[PDB]
Amino acid sequence: SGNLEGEIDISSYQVSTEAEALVTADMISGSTFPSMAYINDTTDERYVPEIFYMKSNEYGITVKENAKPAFPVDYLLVTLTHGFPNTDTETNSKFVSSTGFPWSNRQAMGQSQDYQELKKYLFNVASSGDFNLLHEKISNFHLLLYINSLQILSPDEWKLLIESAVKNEWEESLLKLVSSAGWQTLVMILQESG
Amino acid sequence: KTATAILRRGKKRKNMNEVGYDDIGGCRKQMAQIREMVELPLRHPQLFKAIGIKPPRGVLMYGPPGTGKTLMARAVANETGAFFFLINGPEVMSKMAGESESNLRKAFEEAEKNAPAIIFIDEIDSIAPKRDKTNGEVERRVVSQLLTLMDGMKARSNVVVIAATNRPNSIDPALRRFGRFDREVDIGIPDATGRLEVLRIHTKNMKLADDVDLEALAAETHGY
Ligand SMILES: Nc1ncnc2c1ncn2[C@@H]1O[C@H](COP(=O)(O)OP(=O)(O)OP(=O)(O)O)[C@@H](O)[C@H]1O
Repeated sequence: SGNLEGEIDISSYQVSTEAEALVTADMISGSTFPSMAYINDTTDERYVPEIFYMKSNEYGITVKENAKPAFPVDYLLVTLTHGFPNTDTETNSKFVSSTGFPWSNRQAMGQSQDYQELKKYLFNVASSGDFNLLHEKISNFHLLLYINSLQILSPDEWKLLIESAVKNEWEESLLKLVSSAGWQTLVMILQESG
Repeated sequence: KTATAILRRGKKRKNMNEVGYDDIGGCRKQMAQIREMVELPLRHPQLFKAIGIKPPRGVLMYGPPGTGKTLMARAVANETGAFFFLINGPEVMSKMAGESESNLRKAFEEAEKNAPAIIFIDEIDSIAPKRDKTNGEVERRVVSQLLTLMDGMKARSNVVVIAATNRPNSIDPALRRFGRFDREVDIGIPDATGRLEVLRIHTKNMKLADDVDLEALAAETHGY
């Protein structure tokens, strides 16, 4: 949403265990006031008792106020803290990716996964070698999902592909995959396709 | 004669829901009074409109423990077939501070919302003892809430409140005034015929031997 200074900061939250148990029995709904949540009625299926929200006043005394019409939702939240891994290169990530092959269903923009994009992204590396370059091009989450959806490779071929793309020891598995018949057919058709 | 004019005539309109008039014995007069005070206002409400009166609602049963007050209340409720809301003294009093009043409020509100209803406040001496015994402020909030709910009900009609307690003095005096638990019923120890009826009621599923003299047991058991 953005911080107090006008940036694109990010915040993480988590609803309490009673809000989780309140919504299951309906009993709550959004209100025209953004900060306050409404309360439903005692119909013939759902029975809602009187709801009190407890707060402490400036004099250190807990005060219970009936809130049938609406109550603030700040009593139904717990705040987490986000962050990023230190600049020290630990490289415990599962993918050197997120910049390349287009993501999931973004058809609204020009990001439309298709055979042409594969032919332009994952073909020059497969036409030259440099197994390291091929590995760093093959370790894209969305690329793996897309090739799986293509269903050209059989389940065992895809299992060895994922373990080649996500496991720290991939030389032998990468060689087996690139030598596999399924991968050979995939690359051949990809080259033939325009 | 006239007193038991309501007792004369499947079963139970056909757990603890199966209790009926056939599961009681030896309390003909008290049963007649309770039925006359409960059934008529609910089952046949047009009589009092025709004659132009507001029937009394609050009924206060009291007697030694074990005399069948809960049994009578539940039997009457199940025979009338009216929305029956059961409030227990200790059950309400075991709630946290501030919930034992909201429970009463919602109980009365629900009983008013639905069709002709009966509210049985079992062991009312627990939630409204005599003032000298109402130690604490929550014990006064609950009593005041009970009084307010009782007062605000007189207009609604088609809702009868029944309460049970061991002794007439065990209840707060303010609950025994006009528009409140005004009609009072006293349950006493049964006589020989009543004890025989109770004995027959209870020993109807046992494998009694042929040499049983239930009349003899009824004669011997005095004060039971
Ligand atoms: N005619 C009868 N009078 C009294 N009790 C009877 C009668 N017939 C059967 N019983 C049995 O006697 C016992 C009476 O228990 P009950 O709960 O009615 O007593 P109580 O002291 O009036 O109630 P409570 O304290 O719960 O309000 C129950 O087992 C009931 O089944």
